[PDB]
Amino acid sequence: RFLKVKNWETDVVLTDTLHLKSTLETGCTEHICMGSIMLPDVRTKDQLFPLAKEFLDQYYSSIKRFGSKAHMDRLEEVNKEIESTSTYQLKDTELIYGAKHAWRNASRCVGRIQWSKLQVFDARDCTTAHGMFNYICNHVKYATNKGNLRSAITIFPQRTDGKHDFRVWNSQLIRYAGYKQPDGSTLGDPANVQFTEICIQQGWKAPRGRFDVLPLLLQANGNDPELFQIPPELVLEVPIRHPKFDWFKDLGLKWYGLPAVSNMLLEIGGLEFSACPFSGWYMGTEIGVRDYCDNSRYNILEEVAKKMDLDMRKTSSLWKDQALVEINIAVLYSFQSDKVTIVDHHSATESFIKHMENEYRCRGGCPADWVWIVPPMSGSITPVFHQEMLNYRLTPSFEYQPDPWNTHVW
Amino acid sequence: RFLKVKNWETDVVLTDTLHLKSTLETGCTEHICMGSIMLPVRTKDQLFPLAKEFLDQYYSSIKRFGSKAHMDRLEEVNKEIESTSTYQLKDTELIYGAKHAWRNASRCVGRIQWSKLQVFDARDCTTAHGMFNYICNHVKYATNKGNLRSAITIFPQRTDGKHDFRVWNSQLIRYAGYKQPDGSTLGDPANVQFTEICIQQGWKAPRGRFDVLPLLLQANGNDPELFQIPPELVLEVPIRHPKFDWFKDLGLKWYGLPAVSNMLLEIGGLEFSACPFSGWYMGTEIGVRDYCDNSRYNILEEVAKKMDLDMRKTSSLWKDQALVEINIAVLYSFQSDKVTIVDHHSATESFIKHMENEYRCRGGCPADWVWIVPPMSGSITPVFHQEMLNYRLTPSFEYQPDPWNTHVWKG
Ligand code: HEM
Ligand code: HEM
Ligand SMILES: Cc1cc(N)nc2cc(-c3ccc(OCC4CCC4)c(CN)c3)ccc12
Ligand SMILES: Cc1cc(N)nc2cc(-c3ccc(OCC4CCC4)c(CN)c3)ccc12
Ligand SMILES: C[C@H](O)[C@H](O)[C@H]1CNc2nc(N)[nH]c(=O)c2N1
Ligand SMILES: C[C@H](O)[C@H](O)[C@H]1CNc2nc(N)[nH]c(=O)c2N1
Ligand SMILES: [Zn+2]
Repeated sequence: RFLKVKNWETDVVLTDTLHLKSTLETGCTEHICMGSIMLPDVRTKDQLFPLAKEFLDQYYSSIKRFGSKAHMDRLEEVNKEIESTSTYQLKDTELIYGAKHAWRNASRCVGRIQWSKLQVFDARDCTTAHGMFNYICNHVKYATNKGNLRSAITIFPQRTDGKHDFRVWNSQLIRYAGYKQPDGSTLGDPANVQFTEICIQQGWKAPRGRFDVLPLLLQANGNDPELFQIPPELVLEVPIRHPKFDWFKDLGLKWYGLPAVSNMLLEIGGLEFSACPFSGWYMGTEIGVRDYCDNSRYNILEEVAKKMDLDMRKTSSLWKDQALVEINIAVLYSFQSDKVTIVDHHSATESFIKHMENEYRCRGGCPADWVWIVPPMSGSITPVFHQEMLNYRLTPSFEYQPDPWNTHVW
Repeated sequence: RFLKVKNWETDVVLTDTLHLKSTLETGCTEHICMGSIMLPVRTKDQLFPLAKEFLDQYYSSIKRFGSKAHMDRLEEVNKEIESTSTYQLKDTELIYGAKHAWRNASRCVGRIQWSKLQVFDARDCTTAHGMFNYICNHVKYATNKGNLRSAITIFPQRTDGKHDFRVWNSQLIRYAGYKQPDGSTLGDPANVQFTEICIQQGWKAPRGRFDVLPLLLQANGNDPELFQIPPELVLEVPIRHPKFDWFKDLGLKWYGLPAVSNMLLEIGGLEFSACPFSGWYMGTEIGVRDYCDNSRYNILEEVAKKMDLDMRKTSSLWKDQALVEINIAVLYSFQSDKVTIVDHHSATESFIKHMENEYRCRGGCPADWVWIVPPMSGSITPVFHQEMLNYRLTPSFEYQPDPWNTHVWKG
């Protein structure tokens, strides 16, 4: 039960002992593997104290003060505060550590070599949706940094009794609207049709274009959410052109520079932060492969292949594959030309292998979800394809949570 | 207890009850998923329940469960076990078992074909020369002048584990690999260790880049013996590109018949350690893995050079561009020579239809996403978006150690 992982391209073998510290469950059993399943009332006083203890133990071990006066003192202080208030508050030092380690533990994230360079914005003093809007504009501007992107998270007040949740209703701070057409097709991003309508069916007036930046729908302290438009000068966008095909410009494609996931839940020492938007920078395939070429998304392969004059009669001409490469060359070329941070899938997966070897050496392992880490194109020519990975759940963590409109006591 | 899988591109939801008939373990637990791990002497004691379970499944499939034929067969197998410690399958049971091992192979994307399998019964074989003869006939039948036909040849089952039949080749047709004193490799690097064994056993190696390996065959636990497959039985395809005339000058070719020969077939608790099986190629097996793996022929650089791509920064995606061209060439060459092949778009779409059909008629279809998704252009194939459940059903194909690590040499 001191497990080994092999890289089959290089024969490097790493021994994982970190998994023995895993706490939550994977969804698999000895009889069935659920590795490809996408998604496999508050804490009571009894549940919360062990969770705090485990977190504080690892925090004080990380600062080389395990079993110290200050350590035992903090355990006592939090234990007293839980007994008293039925919750507790993290010191700023513990909050920053917990957020950095939530990212470090995110087994589906290929970008984790950067995990220790996260800018943490403490927004626990926030009380209103206007205040949330202010914190998010500041996040967006800080992270965008005129195209030299910097990783950041903004942490809003923690769940109390679940009636007073802070939530960002958008799935990302910056996404494009989706409108179902009269005839039956979809204009804009189909993934956002429901949210685009909860915006319209709540106040928003839509340009009804192909790339309309959605408004923010912000919920403070459990109240009804409020619409806010992000200042357009804070939303950095990149028009997509190709370094060889002059007609690529005519396709009319753009994308935004800042990937900022806003719908997840951050868990630190048993406390729950239901509103914790975080951002980094894009790996090129997220836009070029998934956003543009998924059939349930912008689905542009047909149109691009036609402009390339490829033989689309048979699938064995690999015209889809050929167009796919060109689309992704253009995405990287456009971001690079406009000096907006982006990473290609070869560079990012190579970095993740180096990160894995760092984590195995200095931590005893690194939880990793191969199904998500392997890029959605050219899988086996990236080094992570040949890398065995162990997947398990460590805390602090980012977790999924239900969409708030299915839950909101309106 | 029922289980749901969702296709996130179509929202089709399927319900799995077949996983309840799974017995063998996956390697995973509630606390760790080993879904990407490559790899995660039997007594009369455990054998009759394994036999009974198989025979119950067999007689159910033929709508004779509980019949007198069913009960007599159980009785007969039971008494054959206690008196001889093993038993023999009827021909009907062998064919059923082999087809169902393929049906149950969760890493196989080609399973829509599972019921069209030609089963060759080689259980009367006794010598390596006899094995060579059976294998040649399999190769000729399966190749069918380029119109490939799925087939499996089944040699005698394990008895005491000291008399195993084994094919020491990992596939019936493979190219040799030679390590040079300067550290480079000539031929297929995956086959260096096996090539060295063949040479040690007396094979005269041509020492070229595409030398078909000899067969190394072990009957009845004896030392293995070398045989050369008749060259006229080995169908090969020279690789050229439909637009790039310089591509032929890379000197590439491949063989048409993929025939895996190192796995173990388990049926009713019986173990067939020599059971070579063959189908036809999915293009990416050759064009992505065999040609472009860094540890294989590794032709990306020279192809990208001749294409004159920007090779100075990986963000030109020169590797991705060359990879598509190589895979176009593989498909074009096989089709032009009229040798059966399937592209990864067709094969993944067939597998989705197969999988849905299996959920309807069978209650499930065990599938290993990590292996089913093709190694290029993953998310533009429909299997990428398909949730899958992986579990172990018998009859099954299993891995077994390479024979040279376990064989006791007679000398
Ligand atoms: C800075 C560069 C980063 C890159 C290139 C990157 C890359 C990625 C990619 C490609 C995915 C798969 C996403 C998808 O397919 O939708 C992912 C998932 C994820 N990323 Fe990262 N990311 C970065 C930064 C961050 C940061 C700063 C955080 C949080 C502080 C984070 C947390 C996550 C999480 C939680 C997931 C899903 C993991 C899970 O459910 O286990 N990432 N990332
Ligand atoms: C007829 C066309 C077939 C195609 C296109 C096909 C395709 C494939 C592919 C692409 C793989 C992944 C292997 C790799 O990447 O190296 C695979 C695995 C496999 N195939 Fe098929 N195959 C076919 C027929 C067969 C037949 C006839 C059998 C046996 C009777 C078979 C049994 C298997 C098994 C046992 C595996 C490994 C599965 C596991 O460990 O669960 N296949 N196949
Ligand atoms: C900071 C960051 C940077 C980046 N470049 N990319 C990122 C991608 C995600 C991400 C997006 C969508 C996801 O999928 C959600 C659906 C699957 C179930 C609901 C997940 C999965 N956790 C993660 C999160 C953060 C990212
Ligand atoms: C009939 C057939 C046709 C085809 N087109 N392709 C086929 C591929 C395999 C196959 C190839 C390589 C494998 O990998 C070996 C590694 C696992 C341990 C070492 C496995 C393993 N399950 C199966 C087996 C049969 C195939
Ligand atoms: C069904 C399957 O789990 C689903 O398509 C997953 C596969 N791998 C993925 N990998 C990444 N990085 N992102 C995804 O959205 C998905 N989707
Ligand atoms: C580490 C990883 O499990 C290993 O590289 C697997 C990944 N998926 C694969 N899928 C197929 N079809 N064939 C393979 O050899 C592999 N190798
Ligand atoms: Zn698993």
